[PDB]
Amino acid sequence: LDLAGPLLAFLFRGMFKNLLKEVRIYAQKFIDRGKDFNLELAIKTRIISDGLKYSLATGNWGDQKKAHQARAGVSQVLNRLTFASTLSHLRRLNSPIGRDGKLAKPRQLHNTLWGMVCPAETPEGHAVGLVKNLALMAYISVGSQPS
Amino acid sequence: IASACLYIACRQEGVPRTFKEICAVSRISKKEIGRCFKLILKALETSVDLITTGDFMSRFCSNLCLPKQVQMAATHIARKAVELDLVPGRSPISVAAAAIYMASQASAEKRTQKEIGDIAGVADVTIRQSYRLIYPRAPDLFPTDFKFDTPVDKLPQL
Amino acid sequence: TVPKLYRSVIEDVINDVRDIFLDDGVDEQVLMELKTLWENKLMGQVEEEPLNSEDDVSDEEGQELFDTENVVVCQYDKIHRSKNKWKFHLKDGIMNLNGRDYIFSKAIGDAEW
Amino acid sequence: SGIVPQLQNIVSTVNLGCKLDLKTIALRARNAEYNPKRFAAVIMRIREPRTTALIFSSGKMVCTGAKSEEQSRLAARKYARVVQKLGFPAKFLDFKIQNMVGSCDVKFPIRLEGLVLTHQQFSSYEPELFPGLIYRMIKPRIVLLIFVSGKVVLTGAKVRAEIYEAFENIYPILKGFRK
Amino acid sequence: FIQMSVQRIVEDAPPIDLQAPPRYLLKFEQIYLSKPTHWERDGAPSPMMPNEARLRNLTYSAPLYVDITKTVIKEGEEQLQTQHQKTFIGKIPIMLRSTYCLLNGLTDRDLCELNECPLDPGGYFIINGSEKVLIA
Amino acid sequence: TNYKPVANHQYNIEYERKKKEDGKRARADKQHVLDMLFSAFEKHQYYNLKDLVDITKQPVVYLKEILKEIGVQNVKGIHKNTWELKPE
Amino acid sequence: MAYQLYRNTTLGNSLQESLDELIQSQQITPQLALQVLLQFDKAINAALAQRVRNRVNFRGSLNTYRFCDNVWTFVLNDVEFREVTELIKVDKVKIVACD
Amino acid sequence: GYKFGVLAKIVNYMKTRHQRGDTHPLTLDEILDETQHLDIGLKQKQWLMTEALVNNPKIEVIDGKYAFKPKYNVR
Repeated sequence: LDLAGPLLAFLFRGMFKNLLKEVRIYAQKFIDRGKDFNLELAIKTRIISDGLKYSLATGNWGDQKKAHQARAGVSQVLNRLTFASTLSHLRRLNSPIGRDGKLAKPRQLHNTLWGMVCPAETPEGHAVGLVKNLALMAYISVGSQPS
Repeated sequence: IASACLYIACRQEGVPRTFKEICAVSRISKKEIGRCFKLILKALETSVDLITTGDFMSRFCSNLCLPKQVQMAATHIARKAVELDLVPGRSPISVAAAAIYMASQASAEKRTQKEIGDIAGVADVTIRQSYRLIYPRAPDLFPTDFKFDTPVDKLPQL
Repeated sequence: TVPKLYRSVIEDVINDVRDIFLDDGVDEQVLMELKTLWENKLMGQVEEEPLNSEDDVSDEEGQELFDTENVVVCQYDKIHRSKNKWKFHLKDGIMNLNGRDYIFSKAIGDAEW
Repeated sequence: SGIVPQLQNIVSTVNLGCKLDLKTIALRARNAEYNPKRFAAVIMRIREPRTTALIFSSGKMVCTGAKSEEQSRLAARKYARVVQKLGFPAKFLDFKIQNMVGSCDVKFPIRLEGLVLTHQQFSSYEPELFPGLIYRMIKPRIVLLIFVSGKVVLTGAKVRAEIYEAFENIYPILKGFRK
Repeated sequence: FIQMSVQRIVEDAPPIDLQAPPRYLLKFEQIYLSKPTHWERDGAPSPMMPNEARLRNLTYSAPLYVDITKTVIKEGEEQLQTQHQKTFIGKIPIMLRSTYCLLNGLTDRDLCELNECPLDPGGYFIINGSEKVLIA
Repeated sequence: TNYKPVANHQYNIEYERKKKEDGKRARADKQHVLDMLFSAFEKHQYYNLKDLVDITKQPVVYLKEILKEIGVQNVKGIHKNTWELKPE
Repeated sequence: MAYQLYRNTTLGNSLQESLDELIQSQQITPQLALQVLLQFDKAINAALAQRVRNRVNFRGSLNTYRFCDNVWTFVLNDVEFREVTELIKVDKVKIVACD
Repeated sequence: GYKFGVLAKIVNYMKTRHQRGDTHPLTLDEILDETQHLDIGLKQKQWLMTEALVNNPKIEVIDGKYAFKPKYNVR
């Protein structure tokens, strides 16, 4: 399960690579001109700022120009209709279909979901079995170094 | 052209940024920014209201981490100095820096001349000149309802 | 001091010209004879086309012709003038004052024109 | 008004009508300095008129520093005669005064803020770029630098009458903005 | 993410090497995050409350700074190493009621003072005033 | 402390000072320029305009006029059309 | 084919006179004399740049100046040379400078 | 430099000489003296005599000497 953290890191590495490439280009221009370059002017803050903001605002992941392959629906407006709805939305799980989903149907309630995913909560319609919700005591590991 | 347009936009929106502030974000020097500023004004047949000392007090004090009372005292000091003509011909930024220095030295949060010059874009020498000009009238410049951590009579002399 | 500098210069000169003499194939005794002789010798105008309306608008022109006075040779690092005064920032150089030879490393000068 | 601007600098241009060798002029002239890397002209200076002339290989010369029209013309003639003595067929053709600069004091402080507020269409007051106020007179094409100390500098005039007229026009405004 | 992943990403990013022949090297070592801040029209920074962000349609973002070391070599047996401390590089949206959120460690009474529901679980982002939840 | 106000950037002022100290290239005599060009021709058959400008240290326009007077440019199908110092 | 500054001095004049004497005696060819002069100029330039580490000052009145081929030809009048050890007075001096 | 930096000055000096109106031919050594190439290579002398001064379309061989070719040029 890719939670907010890993997803944000996935965005951050692309945007940071863009930042480093931008500073490289600016410094290359100035160095080729023969004059030293200013680091503060070389750094483009809008890269990271607008990248993360746009990804969270629109639910599209990857650069804006790369919306063709950008995953959609990861970021959604929090449901504030009731407190239970807010909690369910904050504990919601998504199962993208993609190519992998085609090979095996993930809509069915697998035996392994016991204690991890609620067996009853699932939207009715085209999303049956694809959108899931954590069990109350279900916990997702945040990860640590195996050193 | 873009840097000068940004400066003009700030002036027109009423939150001016000094030419040095714009240069700090633009690769274009302040001299060229001013040249393009005058050229843009001529081309557009427009005008920008003259900057005042209070136009930079909020930004300077916030960047200096000075309390709201110190910011108010600095604004009052600068406005009163301009009204009394204690600093004729001095740049508004220099006057604001000197007033901020006076208020900071009179308050618990004391900021050095180097710090104020760094944030305000004004040399410590210029701040010293303006502060020397306004120092004799410190009790008159300070707001009436101001609490002095350091008494006005004991303000730094230089 | 100045004679010692001159002798060191002589040593440097002979060492520098040794290779040139060997290359051009001239006998080395020429250098010895050269040093001997070198030491011995030392020790309403409506119509304005004509410009003749003014006469004697120049000073004596032989100042550089004579050049018999003291001469200073040097290298200049920065020479600047501000509306009245010429400031000279000259590095190592030599001077010939009243026959005496003077050598300096750094000098500073201010003159009025 | 009782105050007359005093001409501080006069710039004039003349044509000698002959191509010149800048290197030869630099080598032979008494006070000439030539630096093609720095500037393409030859800078010569004379004391009694106290003027500096730039001489171009095309034969045109620009004299500056003269405090009067007569002094400017005399200095230009002196430079042309020096060039002629250097062996060139220098002449004195179409001598003209390109710019005149004058200075004066109103003997009272001036409120530049009020002046610029009232004459925004002609006044540019940017203390950051320059402490003085730049007033662009329209009827005479004269640029005036007005200072809080009261000093007024007029420039861009082609004739002395222009300087005097510009100062006469500007004086009542400064009087109204007296501090 | 904020505490470890961002710093690891910055550290693992290869140093920037440039050649003219003067050589320039840029290395990013330390990452700093300030509390969510909003800049007024005059440019005065001030802490940005989540309720203020929701009301004014702001993004609950924290400024991001990185320590940068630049070393320049000019083939003259001299090396110049200058460090820019806390160079601004962007702003990271902040998940509410997280360790880097202003509503971190605040008691229920403090949240009520800030007009925040103590029962509010947080865990979302305010982007242009919209509470956005990241679906796993 | 970021983007602090500054009249001019350190790199910009340093580059401006270097350019001022170096000064603009002067127009040397045609004989000297031609001698330098012919002497350098021996090192390599062909030269690029920019590299030849660097070698001769002359204005671009003046050098182009001198090069047009004697030499020509040949179209090469490998990189681009380049100047050949041989007049014929 | 060098800077050729110190040739017009007492030292350079003595060297040139000696070279002329040998040429008159047919002991050295003019090419050899020119090569010797070039080597001497290089050696004296290096010696002045290396072994001279003394500072002096001077004041005076400027009478003429010229600048051609990056050569200054100042002509000063009533020049007083001041040094930590000695002071000299000269009526007129010509300063030839290069860089 | 060597074999290339000397002949060009010969050609240029001859071209300048013609403009003065001197149609009289000039010898190889005579041109060398005024072109300051008296130290030219021994084999460069014969190379110029045999190839450069005959193949060029601006060199006229007259009574054993060399003169410019204004006849071919339109005057």
